[PDB]
Amino acid sequence: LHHAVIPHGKGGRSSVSGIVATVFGATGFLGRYLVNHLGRMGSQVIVPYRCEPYDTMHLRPMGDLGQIIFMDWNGRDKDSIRRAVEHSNVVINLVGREWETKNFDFEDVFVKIPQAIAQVSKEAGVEKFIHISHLNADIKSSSKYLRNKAVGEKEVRETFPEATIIKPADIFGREDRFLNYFANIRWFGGVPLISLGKKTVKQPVYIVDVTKGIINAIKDPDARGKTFAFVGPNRYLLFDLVQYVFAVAHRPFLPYPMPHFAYRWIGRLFEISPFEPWTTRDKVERIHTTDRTLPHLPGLEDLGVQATPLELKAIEVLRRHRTYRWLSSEIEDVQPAKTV
Amino acid sequence: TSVKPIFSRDMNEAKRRVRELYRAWYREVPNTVHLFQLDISVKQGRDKVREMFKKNAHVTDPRVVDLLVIKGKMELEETINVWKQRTHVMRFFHETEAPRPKDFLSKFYVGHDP
Amino acid sequence: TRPTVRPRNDVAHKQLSAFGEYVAEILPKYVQQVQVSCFSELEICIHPDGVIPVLTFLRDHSNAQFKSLADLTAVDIPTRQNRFEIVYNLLSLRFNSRIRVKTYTDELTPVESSVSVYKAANWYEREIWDMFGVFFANHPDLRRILTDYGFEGHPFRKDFPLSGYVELRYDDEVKRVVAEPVELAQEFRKFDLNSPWEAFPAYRQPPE
Amino acid sequence: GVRTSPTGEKVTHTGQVYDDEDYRRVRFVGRQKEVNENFAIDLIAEQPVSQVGSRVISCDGGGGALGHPRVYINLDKETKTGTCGYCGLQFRQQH
Amino acid sequence: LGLREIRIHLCQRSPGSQGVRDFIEKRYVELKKANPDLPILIRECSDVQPKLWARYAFGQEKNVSLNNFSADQVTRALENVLSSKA
Amino acid sequence: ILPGAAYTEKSATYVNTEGRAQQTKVAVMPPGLAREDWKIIRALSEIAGMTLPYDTLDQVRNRLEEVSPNLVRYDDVEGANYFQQASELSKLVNQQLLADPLVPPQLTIKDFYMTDSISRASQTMAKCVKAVTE
Amino acid sequence: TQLITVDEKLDITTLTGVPEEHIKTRKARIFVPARNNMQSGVNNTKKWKMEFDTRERWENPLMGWASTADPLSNLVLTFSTKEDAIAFAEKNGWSYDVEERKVPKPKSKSYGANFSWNKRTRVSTK
Ligand SMILES: NC(=O)C1=CN([C@@H]2O[C@H](COP(=O)(O)OP(=O)(O)OC[C@H]3O[C@@H](n4cnc5c(N)ncnc54)[C@H](OP(=O)(O)O)[C@@H]3O)[C@@H](O)[C@H]2O)C=CC1
Ligand SMILES: [Zn+2]
Repeated sequence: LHHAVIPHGKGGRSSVSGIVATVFGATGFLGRYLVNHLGRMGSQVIVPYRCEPYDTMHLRPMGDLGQIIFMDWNGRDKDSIRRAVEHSNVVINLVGREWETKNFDFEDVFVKIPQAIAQVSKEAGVEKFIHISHLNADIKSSSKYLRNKAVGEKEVRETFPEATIIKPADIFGREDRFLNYFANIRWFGGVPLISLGKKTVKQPVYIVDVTKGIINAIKDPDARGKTFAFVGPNRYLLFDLVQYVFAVAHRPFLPYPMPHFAYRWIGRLFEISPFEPWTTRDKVERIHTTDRTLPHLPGLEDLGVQATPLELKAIEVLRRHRTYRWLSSEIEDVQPAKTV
Repeated sequence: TSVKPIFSRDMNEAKRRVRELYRAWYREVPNTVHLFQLDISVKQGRDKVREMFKKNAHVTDPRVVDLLVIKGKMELEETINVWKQRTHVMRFFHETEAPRPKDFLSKFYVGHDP
Repeated sequence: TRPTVRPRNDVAHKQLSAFGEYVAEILPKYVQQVQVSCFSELEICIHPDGVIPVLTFLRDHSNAQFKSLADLTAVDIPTRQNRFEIVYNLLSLRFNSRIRVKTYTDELTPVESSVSVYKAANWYEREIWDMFGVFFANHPDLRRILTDYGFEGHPFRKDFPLSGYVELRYDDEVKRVVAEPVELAQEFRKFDLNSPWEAFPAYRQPPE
Repeated sequence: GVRTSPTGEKVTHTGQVYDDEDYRRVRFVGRQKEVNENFAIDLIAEQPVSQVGSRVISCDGGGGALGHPRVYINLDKETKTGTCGYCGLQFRQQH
Repeated sequence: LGLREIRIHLCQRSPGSQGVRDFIEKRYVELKKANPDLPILIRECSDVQPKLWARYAFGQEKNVSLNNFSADQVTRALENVLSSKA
Repeated sequence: ILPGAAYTEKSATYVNTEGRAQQTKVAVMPPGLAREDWKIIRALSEIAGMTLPYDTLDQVRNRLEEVSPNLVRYDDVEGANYFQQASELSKLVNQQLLADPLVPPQLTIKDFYMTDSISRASQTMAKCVKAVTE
Repeated sequence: TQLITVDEKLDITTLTGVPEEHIKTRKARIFVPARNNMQSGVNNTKKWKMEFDTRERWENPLMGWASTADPLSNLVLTFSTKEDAIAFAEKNGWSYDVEERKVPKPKSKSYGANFSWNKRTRVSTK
C-alpha cells in the first residue's frame, strides 16, 4: 500500500480517500452520480469518455483539483484500456445502451467490451472490478438486452474471479428512463400496455441507494467475488406503478391494452430515424418483464444501504412534468401505490 | 451579577417567547414546503424544527435565550419573505455530508479526530 | 525633524482639548474619559447607557453641531470583559471638525440604537449585529446585512477563524448548492512576524 | 543533463520522480511532464574558475544593480576555491 | 480471585493524611515483610484526599476513602483489604 | 506490527528523573495509518471484548490520576519522603557486591549519539558518530 | 428597575455559531509564549496567548501542499492577563489547560568575578 494512497483527511472534498477509480461510461446516468459520490470523498477518478468533451462538463465540479482525469478511449481498443486502468485500484464498468446502433449492438456493448475491460484490468493487476448487470439477466430471456447482458456477466466472472457484479432492478432518478419513460408517454394516446400491465411485478431501486451500494462495495473487502442484487423495499405491479407515476405528475390516465399483434411493430415504427428511439421493442419486452426475486444474492441491506422507497423521491423525479396548474402541490396529495 | 436584560426579566417570559416562536415556525413549515416546492414532507420539516429547538434546550440564562429567539425570528423573517431559497432551507438537512463516525472504533479506523 | 517627521498641529490639539473639557463637564453623567491623540483627534469615551444623550447633544448643541454620522464601528478586543467597543465618528460641517465617541458592550448587553439621532446608523449597527453579534434594541429592521442567509456565526469576532466553518459547492446529486464543513487545499500559513524588540518606548506599559 | 527513470519518466533537477507503483503518474497519461532541461548545477560547473591576484574578491554577479548584493569572498584557502553564495561563480587566488 | 496491589495516596502537609503518615512511619515495614510480593504503592501528592485503592483479580479495583482517619483506622481498613481478597 | 506515534506526534505525559510530570503537545500527526499509542490499546480492548473505562485523553488522565495523582499535576515535583523506611527494607537481605568495577555504558562521545530507536535511524547522528570515530 | 439578576453561568456556546465538534473536542491552551532562543529580545514573552491543538495536515495530491480540515488551526488569541483568558475560555465552552508564566530569576552579575583570586570563576581568556 503506497504512501500516496493512504487515506487522509476527514473524508471531505479536498481529502485523500485512497480510492483510484476508473469509471467506464461515467458520462451516463449512473456514472454521473457515481463520480458525484466518489469525488466528494476526494478520490482520484479517471473518466474515460467516448463522446464529446462538452458532454463531460458536468463531471468537472464533482471533485477537487486533480481528482478527475478525463481521457479518450475506443470500445474496440485494448491499448486505450491499458492506458486507463493501469494506475487504478478499482475499475467500475457502466457501459450500456437501451438500444442497438449501427456501430455497437448489444453483443459489442455487453459481451465484448466488459470482457475486454476486465481482461485488461486483470493483466494490469487491478484489485477490484465492479460490473453492473441487470437483475433480469437470463440466457433464455425474450429480450436481446438481457441475454447479452447475462452472457457478458458470465464472461466478466470467468475472466475476473473477484468481480463484484451488481444487479439493479429498475433505476429511477432525475435523468432516468424508467419514470421519465412512463411520464413522457401522455400525448401519444393513453399509455399502451399488455393485459393492462397487471401481469408483471416490479420493484424499482433508487439511484442514490445504488451508488451507496457500489461505493460501500468498493470499501468492503468482503464484497470480492460476491454478486449483489440491488432491489427496492417494496414490490409493485406495473399498472399501479404507472397509476402512481401519472398520479404524482397530476396527469390524466386513460389506459388501454395493446397485445402482441402490433406492439412489437411499434418498435420498427419508432426507430425509423437514426436518432435516439423514443421506444424500442427491446424496451417493450423489458417493461413487461417482471423482476425476479433472488433471496440468495445479497442486496442493499447486506451492504448497509437503506433502500429508499418511491413515495419519497417520485415527487423529486416527476415535478418536471406538471404543467403549471398543479406544479405547486404537495407530497401529501397522492395516495401511494399498493404493494404486492 | 446585576446585568441588563433584552426582553425577558426571567426564565418564564423567555420560555413564553420560545413558545411563541415554536408556534410561528409550526405554522410556517407547510408554506415553506409549498412555496419553495421542496422534496420533503411537511412532517419532516416539522421534525427538523423540533430538532433545531431541542438543540438549545439546556440554557438557563435569559439573555442567551432572548438572543436565540431574536435570531430565530430573523430566520423566520428570511423564511416568510422569500429571501432564503431552496438551498438555504435545505442546508438544515445535512444530506450530502457523510454520517460521521460516532463510536471510538470507526473513528480510530478512519482518522485522528477524537 | 523637518523633511520626514509629520508637522504637529498644536492649535487643533489645544482646541480639541478645550472642547473635550467642554463636553466632559456638560455631560458628567456618562463621560468616562476624554483624550486627544498626537495627530489631534478627540475621543469621548462614554458609558453605553449614554448613546442617545451624548449623540443627541453633539447633533443639536450650537457649539457642537455634529450633523454627519461618518462612521459607526465595532472593535473586538477579547481581553476585556466588555469585549466589543462601539465607535461613532462624527463630522461637524459647521465647525469643520471631527469627533469620536467610544463605548463598550459584551455579547449579551444590548446597546441602545441611535436611529432616533442619526438615521445614517440604520444599516451600520445592523452590520454590527451581522459581524459582531452586538444587539441593538429599538432598531427598526435589525437583521443581517452582509453575510449569507443561513450563515451561522458572527464573522468579525476574533474568536471566529479566518476561513469559516462551512464552505459551499454545487452538488449534482441534489442539484443544489450545498454547504459542507470547510477544507482547504492549502492551509492559510500563519506568519509569526512580531519582532522581539520594543519598537516604541513611549507606549511602554508598566509591569505586573 | 536530464536523466530518465526506469519507468520511462524524466527526473527533475531536484530529483523528483514518481515511483512505478504510484498512481499519481496518471496525471501525465496522454500529457507531458514539463521539466526544464537546463540544469543550474550543470551550467555552473561549466563556468571557469576565475584567477585573481587579490586576497579578498568582491562579487555582485555582473550588471551592478542588475545582479545580486555585492559580497566579499576570502581566498586564503589555497585548497578550495571561494564560491559566491549567490551566483555560484567560484574564485581562486593565484598564489 | 485475590488482591494484586494496594495503592495509598496521601499528602505531605495536609492534616487529613496525618494518621496515614502515622501508618507509614510505624506500620509499613512489617507490612512489607508480611507481604513480600504485594506491591503497596505509596503516592504522596499536593492536596489530594487520602485514598486506598485495592486492585483485585481481572482489573477489579475497589476504593476506600482514608480521609481524616487515624493510624488504627487505616490499619483496620488495610487489614480488612488483606483479609477479604475479592 | 502496530504502528504507533512519536513524541512530537502525540499529546503525552512523560515523567523525568525528578518526578516532574510534563505533557508533550501535538506538533505533527503520525505518518500514514499510524495512530496514537493508547488509542491503539483502547481499540484493541474494544475488539477483544474487555473495553477499558476511558474514551478520550482526559479520561486516560483521570485513570492516570487514579493510579497516582502526581502524573497529571504538571511542572510539579511532589516531594517523596520515607527514606528511612526504604532503608529499613533495604537491610533485610544482603546481596553481595560483585568485583566487577563500575563502568558506564557511555564512556566517550562515540557512545552518546546513538542510544534509542530515533537516534540510530538518524543520518545526523550517523555523521556525528562517523566524525567522532576519526 | 432596568436590570435583572442572572445567577447562572455566563455561557454563549449556542450563540457563536461554532459547531459542536469544535467546541467540546478541542483543547485551548493558555500560555505565555516561550522566548525564541535565537534572539535575546523578550517582547514576544509579554502577553498571554490562546492556541488550540494541532490537528491533521496532509499532502495535497495535486501539488504537495499542506491541506487541512481544522478551521481553528490558525486561531491564536491575545489576552493581557491570565484570568481574562480563563474567563474567555469558560465563556465559549472550550476546555482549556494553562501553563504558568515562566520568568527568569535574577542572576548575580559581577565583572570582577571574572578575575577572582581564589575562586574557580576566573575566565581563562577574554
Ligand atoms: N435503468 C438503468 O439505468 C439500468 C442500467 N443498468 C446498467 O447500468 C449501466 C449504466 O446505466 P446508464 O447510465 O443508465 O446508461 P447510459 O446509456 O445512460 O450510460 C452508458 C454510459 O456508457 C457509455 N457508452 C454506451 N455505449 C457505449 C459504447 N458502445 N462504447 C463506449 N461507451 C459507451 C455512455 O457514453 P456515450 O455518451 O459515449 O455513449 C455512457 O457514459 C449500464 O451498463 C446499464 O446496462 C442496469 C440496470 C438498470
Ligand atoms: Zn556573486
